[PDB]
Amino acid sequence: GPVPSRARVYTDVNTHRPSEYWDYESHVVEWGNQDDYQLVRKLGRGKYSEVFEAINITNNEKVVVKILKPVAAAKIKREIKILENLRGGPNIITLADIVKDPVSRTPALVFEHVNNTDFKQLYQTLTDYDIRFYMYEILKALDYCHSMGIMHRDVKPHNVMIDHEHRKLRLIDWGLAEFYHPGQEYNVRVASRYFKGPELLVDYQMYDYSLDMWSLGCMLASMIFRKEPFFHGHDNYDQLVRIAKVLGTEDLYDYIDKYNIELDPRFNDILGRHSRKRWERFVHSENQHLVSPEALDFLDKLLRYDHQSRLTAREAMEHPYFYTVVK
Ligand SMILES: COc1[nH]c2ccc(F)cc2c1C(=O)OCC1CCN(CCNS(=O)(=O)c2ccccc2)CC1
Repeated sequence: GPVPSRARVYTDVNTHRPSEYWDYESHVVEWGNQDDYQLVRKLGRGKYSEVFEAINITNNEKVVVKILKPVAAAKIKREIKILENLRGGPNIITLADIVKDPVSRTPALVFEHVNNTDFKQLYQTLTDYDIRFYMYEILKALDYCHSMGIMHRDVKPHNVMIDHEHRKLRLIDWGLAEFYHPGQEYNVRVASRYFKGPELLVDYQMYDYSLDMWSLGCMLASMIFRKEPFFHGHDNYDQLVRIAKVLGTEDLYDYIDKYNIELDPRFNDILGRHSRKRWERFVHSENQHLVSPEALDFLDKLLRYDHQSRLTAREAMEHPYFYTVVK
């Protein structure tokens, strides 16, 4: 069967924590008062929740209310525990309250407001400097949550809120986040299609924090090459083919061999044989100002099939690509 894997960093953070830290099912929710909030407008509705711009009538501050759909109400204690554990961390959204919705009784999470847009609205219009700057800010959030024993598992541009005017960023939507426990097999149906790492696509369950680093690499490729999304798969199988057309098939097969991964027989008739491509192939006159040897070297060290071979968030922060960012 599959060869086991463990994170190369922050491996045992949860083993040394009291059970209260990671045993979310044991957590007692000290519920707040639904009447303290006034809903202004619907910011959007996904398949798992509804988000609203709101006002806390007890202190007159603008908040954001996220009401969980009956389906996604099951692991509310997990999201609460993770949000409470990470509260005050750099670039992490701050959970202000947890209330029950009045008409549906489903839990509603209350967050501090973020004044400007979604990162997907901005990330295709940024300068080279701003790409570097905002990548570094995301890395601060990822290193913090990984250091706290938590994998985000849904890193994507829609989950990064950017206040471009104040040059501030928040990583949001911790609904898929999970505690890392070495040796645990996790559900591979996490992250959005275009940001899923190859470990999810080949059904390798013993993944770790490095999944978020693949997703961040997809975001970086999209930004520096002005190609959204960078890996445009039609479904989860074609997603792996899109990746293999760039990274090649030799390294994919070396990866499945290393971990004794059983490849779905449907991949034999669609993967084919592909050459490991040079990142300069995606460089054109309209994006050349966003590309540098440092950007390509950094991207190359994120987008690796082998999850153990990717840069960690702290190693990524050390990369020369960020030397030009004021710290
Ligand atoms: C006193 O004023 C309020 N205070 C709140 C505090 C939290 C909150 F969730 C809603 C309110 C709230 C209010 O006006 O709520 C009105 C609606 C807001 C939406 N809910 C839930 C809708 N049903 S649902 O199944 O929970 C759902 C459907 C679709 C997406 C996500 C969840 C029904 C009542």
